Amino acid sequence: MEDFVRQCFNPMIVELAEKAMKEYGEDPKIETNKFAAICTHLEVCFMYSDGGSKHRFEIIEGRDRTMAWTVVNSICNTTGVEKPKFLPDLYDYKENRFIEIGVTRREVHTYYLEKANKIKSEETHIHIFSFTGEEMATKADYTLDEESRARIKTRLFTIRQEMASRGLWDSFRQSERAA
Ligand SMILES: O=C(O)c1cccc(O)c1O
Ligand SMILES: [Mn+2]
Ligand SMILES: [Mn+2]
Repeated sequence: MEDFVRQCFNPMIVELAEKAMKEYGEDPKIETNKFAAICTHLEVCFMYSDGGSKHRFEIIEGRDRTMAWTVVNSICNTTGVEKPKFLPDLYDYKENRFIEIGVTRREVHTYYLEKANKIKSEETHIHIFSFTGEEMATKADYTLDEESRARIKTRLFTIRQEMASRGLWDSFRQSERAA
C-alpha cells in the first residue's frame, strides 16, 4: 500500500501527507491507509480549488498550521465572516464562506453529519465526496460546476479501482470503520 501511494499521487502531495502525519506522531510506513487517505483528501482539495475561476479560492489545507490560522484570521478580519473553530480547507471569495471538504469510504450523509456537528457553524459550507460517485453539500449548493465535480468523482473512483486491483481496497474501506 505504501509503494502504491507513492506511485499513485504526485511527490508534492505525498510530501505534504508525510509532514501532516509526522506532526500527529503517525508513521506513513505503518499506518498506510491513513497515508493514502490524506493524499486523497489533499488531491481533492487541489482539484476543487482549481475547479473555478483561477483565483476564486484561498487554499487553507496543505499549509503549516500556524500560517493556516494567520490566513484564516486575515480573511475573517477583512470580510467580517465568522471565525471557524477548526481549520477549514478552502475559502471561497465569490460566495464568502469557508468550505470544509470531506472524502469518505462510508456514506456521504453519515460523514456529513459527523462533520457538521463537530464544527457547529451555520456559515461554513460542507462538501463531501465518496469513492462511489456520491456527493453531499450544505443546502445542496455544490459550489462548482458539474464538470469540475465530475472530474473529481472520476479520479476518486480510479483510486478505488487501482486499490481494488491490488487487493488493498477492502483493508482501506474497513479502516475508516475501525477509526
Ligand atoms: O484538516 C484536517 O486535519 C482533517 C482531518 C481529517 C479529515 C479532514 O477532512 C480534514 O480536513
Ligand atoms: Mn482540513
Ligand atoms: Mn477536510
